[PDB]
Amino acid sequence: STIEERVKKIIGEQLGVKQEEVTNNASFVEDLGADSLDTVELVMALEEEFDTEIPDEEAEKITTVQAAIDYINGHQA
Amino acid sequence: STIEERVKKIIGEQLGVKQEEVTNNASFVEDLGADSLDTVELVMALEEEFDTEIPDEEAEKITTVQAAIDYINGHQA
Amino acid sequence: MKRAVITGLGIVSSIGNNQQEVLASLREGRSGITFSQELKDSGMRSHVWGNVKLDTTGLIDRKVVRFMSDASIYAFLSMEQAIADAGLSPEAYQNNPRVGLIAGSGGGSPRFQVFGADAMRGPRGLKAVGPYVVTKAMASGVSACLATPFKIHGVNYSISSACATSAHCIGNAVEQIQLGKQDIVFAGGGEELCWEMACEFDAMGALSTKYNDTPEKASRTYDAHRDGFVIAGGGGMVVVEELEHALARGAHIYAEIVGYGATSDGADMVAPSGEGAVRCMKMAMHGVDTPIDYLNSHGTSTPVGDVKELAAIREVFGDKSPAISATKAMTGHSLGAAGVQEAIYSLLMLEHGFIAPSINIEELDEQAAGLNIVTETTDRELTTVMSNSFGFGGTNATLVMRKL
Amino acid sequence: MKRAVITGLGIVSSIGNNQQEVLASLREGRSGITFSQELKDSGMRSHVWGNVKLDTTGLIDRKVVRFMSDASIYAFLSMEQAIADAGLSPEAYQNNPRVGLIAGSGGGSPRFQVFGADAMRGPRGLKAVGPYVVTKAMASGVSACLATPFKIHGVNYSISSACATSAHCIGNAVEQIQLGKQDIVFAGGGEELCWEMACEFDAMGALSTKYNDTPEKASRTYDAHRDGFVIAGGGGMVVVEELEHALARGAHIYAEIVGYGATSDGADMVAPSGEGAVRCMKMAMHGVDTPIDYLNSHGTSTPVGDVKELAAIREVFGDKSPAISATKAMTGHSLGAAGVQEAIYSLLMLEHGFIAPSINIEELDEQAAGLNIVTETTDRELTTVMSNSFGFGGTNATLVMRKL
Repeated sequence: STIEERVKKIIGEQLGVKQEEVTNNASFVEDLGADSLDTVELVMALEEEFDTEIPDEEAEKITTVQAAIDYINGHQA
Repeated sequence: STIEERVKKIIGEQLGVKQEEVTNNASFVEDLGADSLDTVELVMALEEEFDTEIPDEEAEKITTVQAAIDYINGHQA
Repeated sequence: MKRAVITGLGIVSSIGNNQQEVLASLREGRSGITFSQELKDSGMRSHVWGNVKLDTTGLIDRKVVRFMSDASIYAFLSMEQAIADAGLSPEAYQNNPRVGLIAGSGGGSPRFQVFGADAMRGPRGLKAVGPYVVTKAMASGVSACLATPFKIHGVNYSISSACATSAHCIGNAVEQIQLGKQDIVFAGGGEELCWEMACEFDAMGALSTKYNDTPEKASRTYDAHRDGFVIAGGGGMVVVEELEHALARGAHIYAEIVGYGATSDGADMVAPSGEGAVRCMKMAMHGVDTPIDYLNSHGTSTPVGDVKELAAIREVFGDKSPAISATKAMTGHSLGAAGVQEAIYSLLMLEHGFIAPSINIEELDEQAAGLNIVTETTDRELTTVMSNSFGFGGTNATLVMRKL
Repeated sequence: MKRAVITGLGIVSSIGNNQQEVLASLREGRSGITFSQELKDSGMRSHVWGNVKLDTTGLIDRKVVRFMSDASIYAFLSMEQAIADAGLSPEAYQNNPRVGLIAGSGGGSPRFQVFGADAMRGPRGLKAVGPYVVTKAMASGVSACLATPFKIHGVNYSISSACATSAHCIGNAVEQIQLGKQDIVFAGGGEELCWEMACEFDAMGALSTKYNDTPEKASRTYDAHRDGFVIAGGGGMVVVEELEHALARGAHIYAEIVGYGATSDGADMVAPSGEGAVRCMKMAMHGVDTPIDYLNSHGTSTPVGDVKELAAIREVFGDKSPAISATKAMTGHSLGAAGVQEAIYSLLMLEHGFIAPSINIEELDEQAAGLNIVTETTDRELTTVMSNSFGFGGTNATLVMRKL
């Protein structure tokens, strides 16, 4: 699976939305119903899925599906 | 501090009695006020003091001070 | 004081995943006890349990289940069943200050309390713990995890009283109806099943260990060779409703709760005194002008516990011979879920006109002589039934239920 | 029905080990918060707590304390104080079916649950667990471990409702008196303090982390730069007594419990909706014909919680808000023990005629505008006081207490 597919799978599973509402410009909070606990676990779930460590300062900027894809794409090696 | 002296130390402090009540034929339940949970904890305390394991079939036989000294003496130190 | 009735129920137990499956098991005397590789692998001496035989994957929406331990999962599924069985729709019970929820567990979540500490001590620290451990592990997890998604606006809390937990939940719900404070209270409980919780009972010497090769024979209340209880998990929920409210909507009414006893032994921490149970049964029978036809005893299959309850029953009833059976010989002991599950078994016996058997009595204990202990499924028109629950700390609860 | 009064108090808290020590701390605005090496060493971000300043080692008889976790120990010491304060001899309250006990904790014992699992997984396995973990870790430990040694024969159970736990315990005790079922009910709670429990709140982002170098400034309810609550431990107990029973024995009466609210948000799992709190306060004021002179707010020092409570207070009271203070800025948040401790602080303010200060407000939150938040100790003749408690799962409790 591509990074985009894997990000969307994680977001869908975490937020309880079908891989169909998980469009690239969707905001976790404004569009996908994420609350403050969701935002904590979503960062953890992305860190686990892609075996990366996302600093708090960078995680606070990851508020949309595309921002998560962009971050993972830019932090492979 | 022989095996006999050590066994009586553990018993007296585990059951909260003066170190003169722990006569060799004193019963934990009949004389020293132990209940069924006290006897479980007392066996554990004897295992810790003497660094030996006491099997369940042999622990059930340890209901008197003499039974404790007899087992400990009969099984090294 | 208003009258309280039961208008719906739901159950997830070792002998069935709904009331139809449970009824069939009770009529057949079917055991819910199986061998547990998990208990054996943990290093325990007891290798048997009353497990819930249900794949719960996907049964609860993500935004709800993220907060839940297994006790809450079982209680939630039981509440869904009870809502449907009561004929209630969201416009009637949601966002309604007259509708409440009282449901508990005996121990929260040992599994998730241990998970949190293990995660904290691992290499990732706080980032491994995650944000959902408190609602899984807190003692009120069962009430919190249900009141929120079912949009409950009335009372919302848990009662905990060891193995009397969900019986006190029902009694407290009845009191809310009696005081006129609520029209409906969902009452019950749940309990997870795991080595994290079970191993501490083994360490006390309270669990059966001599029948691991024959799991369905391990739980054997009143048998001369009983050797401790068999641990179980599950959930149950009943809809407690004010009588005129139920009648006005044409509800199906299982029974009226005509008696509720709650007392304390003030004596031993882990063994019943008998004296508190006598007072508890007498309290629950006060003002009830019909005889007790059937008594579901607490009957855990421990050496000490079974004889004390038998003596209390003999003191309470003397001449009279209520039919008695211990359903835990079939089900195991579901701890905080036991009170509501046994109330439900008693309601099913009342509704369907039979007495479930007290199974695995190969040699009746000498202290049980003279009592009407039923060992084969027996059809009978019942009118009034009683269920007892007792817990560590000398806590007693009794419920009496009667046809309308 | 019957009327309920408080005739005795007992408390072990971060600001004092009895009611006299607490009274002095309240008048002085003294912080109970200290730096915790334990929390820091565990890997947490929050390094501050409201610890009980007492070594309880060896205080309670070995045969009683063997069953007890710290929550039970704190509640037990509080109960001894309350019995003495109420002037109750053993003959008056022991072995008495009309005397009960309703007391809880929010989470049982995370410490001893984790101990049990750690022991089981270590080299000695089951032989390292010992026989006392169930009574230490079960949710009803606080009621079980007290009802047994105090020889309680009436009601005996725990209510749990996260941080509303011991407020619901008091309210349910009042209901037992109102129902005519008990003449005295001891009501309260306890909570242990340990990294095993605290780390799961840090993992949610709920604890203060920016003030570890100035621990007494970390808890700062209604301040614009608050950043989470400060966890605390301790216990409290009150003697709830039927009015004619108290008058007939010449008891000292602190106050009558004239209102008790218990509601549910049915909304968010960890943030209050405000709507449920409005209904809870209105329920507690029903039939109360005097104004609220002082409100002890729940006031946790979280960003989200403080604003929701301020909005609820403004909706209930409008332009006539009572004097308000949040004692948790001094004490920290003792979780299941908070409700009874805050009821006790409110009763001391009522009895001694003063309002304790809401400390550490360097800049008042915008949402508090127009409310009478008291920030300096103020002598005032009070007649009617209110105390709010809220918990996870959307659970709300309110108590209103009034002089006779």
